[PDB]
Amino acid sequence: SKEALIQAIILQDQERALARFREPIEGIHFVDYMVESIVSLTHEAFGQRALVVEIMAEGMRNPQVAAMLKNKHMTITEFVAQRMRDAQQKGEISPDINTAMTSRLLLDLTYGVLADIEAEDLAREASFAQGLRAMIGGILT
Amino acid sequence: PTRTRILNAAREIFSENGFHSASMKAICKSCAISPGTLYHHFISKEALIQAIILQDQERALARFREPIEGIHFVDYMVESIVSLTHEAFGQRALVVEIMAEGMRNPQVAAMLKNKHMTITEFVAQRMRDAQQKGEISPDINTAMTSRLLLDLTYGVLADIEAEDLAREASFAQGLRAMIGGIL
Ligand SMILES: O=C(O)[C@H]1O[C@@H](Oc2ccc([N+](=O)[O-])cc2)[C@H](O)[C@@H](O)[C@@H]1O
Ligand SMILES: O=C(O)[C@H]1O[C@@H](Oc2ccc([N+](=O)[O-])cc2)[C@H](O)[C@@H](O)[C@@H]1O
Repeated sequence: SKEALIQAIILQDQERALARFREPIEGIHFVDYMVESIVSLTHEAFGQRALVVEIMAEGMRNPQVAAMLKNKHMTITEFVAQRMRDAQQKGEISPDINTAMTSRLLLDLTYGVLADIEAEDLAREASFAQGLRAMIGGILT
Repeated sequence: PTRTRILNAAREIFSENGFHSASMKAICKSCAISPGTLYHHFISKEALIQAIILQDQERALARFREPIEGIHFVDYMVESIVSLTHEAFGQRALVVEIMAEGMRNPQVAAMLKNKHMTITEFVAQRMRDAQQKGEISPDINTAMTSRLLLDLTYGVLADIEAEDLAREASFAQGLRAMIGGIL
């Protein structure tokens, strides 16, 4: 079945995301870390990014795939929120933010950048990382 | 009109099955025409996608063609994203399927390049209108800022659970913090 193959690809895509956030972030401001995490998406293999978006499109017309993506996005956002709480205790970001919602909106900005066909060209401009820095630092402070 | 009935049937078949699995044959049966009538209006599946992209582009341009008055520009952008989470879900699914097809089809990638450029040009014009009114910082790169705002919009558009997230007050407040941060 097609759903079984998609589920295996989702776990592999999820694993690349978990590698960014599974460990405590030492010696790096969380705003600087989130900026580099989203900017580095533009340099991953394009066919790998295209496969993520193809599965995202399938999930919007396939309830079984939508359930797999709900689990994938839940898993990623819980780890991002944990690193967010670490930054709050270290005094790096505001202790008043809604970490669950903030992680979800950061993940949506992530997939919006991931799906941009011209993201690699935009990343060559200095205003690309600065604009992301202003968006990311804005919601975290 | 026959061209509209074709597009409506194509939007239904494309959204439910995707670009690859959709057939021109099934589109013909949906609106009760022959393949020759369909070919006369749209010669290929890519020609259909081109017309659908223009329909979606016009919905975006409908939000930014006229000047924004009575509401702050930051809140207008946030309201536009919030309202998008309430649109027909099959319509959102088609936008993402076209974006997915554009990453594997250079014909569609060229169409999306024109659509996204046209949208950011209108958003940037409203950005300059907001700069003259003192609502936005005057020192922003309007071109890059518009594209990043469009990417955040498509990320929310592609979130299957976006309408559930919109039920909470922290959703719009988080968007205001993001959009207010870059502007
Ligand atoms: O989930 C995914 O499919 C993608 O996640 C990416 O890592 C993340 C970066 C930032 C955020 N965020 O700002 O939320 C979440 C995850 C991987 O680099 C990518 O290879 C993978 O395809
Ligand atoms: O482009 C598109 O396909 C979609 O655009 C949406 O309108 C926008 C809203 C906010 C922003 N923004 O904040 O950059 C840009 C455009 C339409 O409601 C939607 O029907 C259409 O499918």
